[PDB]
Amino acid sequence: QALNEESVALQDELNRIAETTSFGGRKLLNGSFGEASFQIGSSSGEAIIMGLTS
Amino acid sequence: TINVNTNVSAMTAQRYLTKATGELNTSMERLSSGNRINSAKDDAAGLQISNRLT
Repeated sequence: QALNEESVALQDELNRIAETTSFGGRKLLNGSFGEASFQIGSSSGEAIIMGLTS
Repeated sequence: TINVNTNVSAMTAQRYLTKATGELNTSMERLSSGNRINSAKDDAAGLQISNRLT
């Protein structure tokens, strides 16, 4: 029972990490990030679509 | 034609000198403060993101 209580605390911590870590108000690891393009080229047509699964 | 009332070359030199002095002042402020962005006129979006990160 004590081990399970510790495990549940760790699970809640994992959920908190998934729902908290953000980059200036942008949630990253809760699944909302999706696939976002980043311009790395002079013209239009060059980008690296970065995706973060929850 | 050696006109004496107006001096267009002098005006061009004055404008370029003013531009150079303004650039010098901005760069000197950036060097002294230690922060590239010090007012909204510099970079509005960068200022907003940097303030949010702070």
